[PDB]
Amino acid sequence: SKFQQVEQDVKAIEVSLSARIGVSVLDTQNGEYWDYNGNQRFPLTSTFKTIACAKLLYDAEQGKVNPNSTVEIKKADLVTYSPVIEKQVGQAITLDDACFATMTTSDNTAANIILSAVGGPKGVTDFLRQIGDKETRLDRIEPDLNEGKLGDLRDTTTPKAIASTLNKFLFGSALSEMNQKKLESWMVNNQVTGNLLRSVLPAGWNIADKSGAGGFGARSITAVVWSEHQAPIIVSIYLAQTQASMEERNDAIVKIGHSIFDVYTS
Repeated sequence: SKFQQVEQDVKAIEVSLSARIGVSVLDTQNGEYWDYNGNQRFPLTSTFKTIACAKLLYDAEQGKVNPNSTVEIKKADLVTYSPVIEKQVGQAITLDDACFATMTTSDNTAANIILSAVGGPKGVTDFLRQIGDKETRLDRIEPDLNEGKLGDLRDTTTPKAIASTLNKFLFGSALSEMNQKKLESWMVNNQVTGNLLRSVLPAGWNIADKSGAGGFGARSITAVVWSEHQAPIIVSIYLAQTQASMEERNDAIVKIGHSIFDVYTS
């Protein structure tokens, strides 16, 4: 009953937005976990970016690639919504800076640059299987991976799978302490999620997050929140196949986030 209010809020949104919605909350401080449709499939959309950049750091540690190596930006590589890369045509960008761009602004060309350096969708999926994520899969690059059609298994995850994977990336030991901090900082420095969980974050708390939006109303956020008195809590919220406006989907995330935070501030 601890998450009773959260469950009620999710059920109300499910009805009002006639949507498929799933949530997973993992509390690393006491091993507690809760979910609603946590095993259901939803489109990753931009939430996959965190995994691709985690792989860049992991591959760098193994010596498979140099994160400081540069990649030439050609006008033909540009895809929809690439604020950082669109200003660097004809120039070279380091893989590390491409990850900074895609993690903090969600720049899509930057994400494709990272994917090309870490083995594409296939390399990313293989990496996920190695860390123990049996569900999440990446199959296409930007912009096609955002299609979000019902029943399509391509580019999907479950709320529980991605929350677990983020827990492992940031707090397990697959990545070095230095790289965990680097990945976490990229998420903390996200500039495009001010209207989601950040807008209801409790005073004194911290947050590292990455959100996404896509076809058929897909909307999501994967976040890690903590404070001086609360160890990391991983929150995964996904909506799919809804006609709801972006404002209504943001409203759903803010209401659910608020209730989740109340579980831990009350």
